Amino acid sequence: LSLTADQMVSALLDAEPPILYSEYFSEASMMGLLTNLADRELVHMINWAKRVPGFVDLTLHDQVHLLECAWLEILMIGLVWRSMEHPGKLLFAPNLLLDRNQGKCVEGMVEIFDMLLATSSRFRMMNLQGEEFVCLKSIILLNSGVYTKDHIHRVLDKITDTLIHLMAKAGLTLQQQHQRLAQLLLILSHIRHMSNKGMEHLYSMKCKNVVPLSDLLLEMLDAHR
Amino acid sequence: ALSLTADQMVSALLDAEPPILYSEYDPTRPFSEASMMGLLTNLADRELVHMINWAKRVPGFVDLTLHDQVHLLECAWLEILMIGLVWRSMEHPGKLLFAPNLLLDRNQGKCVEGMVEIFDMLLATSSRFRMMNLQGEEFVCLKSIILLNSGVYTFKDHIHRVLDKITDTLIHLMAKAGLTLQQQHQRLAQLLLILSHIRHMSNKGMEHLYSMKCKNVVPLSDLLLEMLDAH
Amino acid sequence: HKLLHRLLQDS
Amino acid sequence: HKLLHRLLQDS
Ligand SMILES: C[C@]12CC[C@@H]3c4ccc(O)cc4CC[C@H]3[C@@H]1CC[C@@H]2O
Ligand SMILES: C[C@]12CC[C@@H]3c4ccc(O)cc4CC[C@H]3[C@@H]1CC[C@@H]2O
Repeated sequence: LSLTADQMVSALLDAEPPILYSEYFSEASMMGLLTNLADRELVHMINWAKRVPGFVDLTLHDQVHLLECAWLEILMIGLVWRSMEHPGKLLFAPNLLLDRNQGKCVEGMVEIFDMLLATSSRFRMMNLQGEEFVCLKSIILLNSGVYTKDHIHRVLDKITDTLIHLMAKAGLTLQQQHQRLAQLLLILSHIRHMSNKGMEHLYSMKCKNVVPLSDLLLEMLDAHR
Repeated sequence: ALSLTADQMVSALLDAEPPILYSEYDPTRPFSEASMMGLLTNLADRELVHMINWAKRVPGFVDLTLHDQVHLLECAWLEILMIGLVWRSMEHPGKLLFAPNLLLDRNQGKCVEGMVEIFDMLLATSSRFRMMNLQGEEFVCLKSIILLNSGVYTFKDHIHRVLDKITDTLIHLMAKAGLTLQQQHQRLAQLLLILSHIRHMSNKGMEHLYSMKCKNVVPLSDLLLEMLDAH
Repeated sequence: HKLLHRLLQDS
Repeated sequence: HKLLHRLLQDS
């Protein structure tokens, strides 16, 4: 709002949720672990959202809408970030580092694993920075449900300013700044795609009683159909 | 190719633009779910033929292997149909101009089960375009970005260089239009974030079309069957 | 009320 | 090959 670029970055960095652990595999047990983790992460996600500058200035109705829309995108970009320095693997948790082929343990999962791994590869290629990552995650929260207004578009502009500030600080030329900004935002289209796909997969797992899902996770899934 | 200046890029894309096609709308009868789906998919099929030939004129596209050309179009085709629709509809608040003889509002969308939700998203995007005062030159840049980007992380550098050139071109357009330096990066971001929404709409639309197929509501062309199958 | 709605206010 | 693969070659 009246934050400076560095203030915005520090605030987003401070607001970061913790990295959670799993338990120290059939379809049922892997889906169990992943959905148990997701549920626990969601509780921290809600707290993080309240610390994204501008978010609590929104109505409760809007806060609910944005989180219900964005939650899987947000879990996924977190996963991809965690996984960046682990080529070919997904670091769901520090004690749950899954190779690409372990995705085959759940029907329909390997295709989603491949999309996530490709995203992690793309971040690695771009040398995505932590400060850029937290900007992107906030943009996902504020953007993904916003057409379904002006104060939010102002906050979104401020985060764009913050990304550009980071790139200028890194020594990028004007041309390089705009190109990199575009590269980063285009990855959000891919994160949306993966979330759409992941949502259908979870739904399908829900229908099959493959796995007990928490009330919270059921309500978050439910918002999408 | 990578050699194009910004003005050459804009001119290439404007030249490559497909025509606005007409639908087979029959005003002698009311709609049914089946006939409305028939109209929309008949239209899509004919637009797809123009889309294939348009894609070949997008800088860098025909240099790709035929397999990669197939992949990019299979991934982006409904996004591309939708951004075209939203663009056509900008100066028609509350309506979707599928064709000059097929201008539908959300109440007509209710004629197809599950469709009004998608109509509402498309109308909202059209409103967003309107409020932003999206320019034709920006629109053709965005549409080419969708073609090259949507399938690119299903597989590279070549595509990324063309994508960077389109970014340069968008900034050039905004600068030429008198936007301040800060306004340029803010608007670049606003435009590109709408591509997230267009992806979302395409995914919902793809699931809807699949449902229609799977309920034998409408016969689909071989092309649409295979496009739909790719997903 | 969904869980979310409360949690969003819980201090 | 897919229909599109052929259709892409018509010049
Ligand atoms: C939602 C799924 C389970 C939970 C998974 C998860 C769980 C935790 C996390 O941090 C990220 C992700 C992303 C992929 C998600 C999966 C994709 C499909 C599956 O149903
Ligand atoms: C794919 C659908 C049929 C074809 C429709 C169409 C048809 C032509 C066109 O130019 C755009 C669109 C977007 C909405 C599409 C619809 C969304 C759901 C429906 O099944």
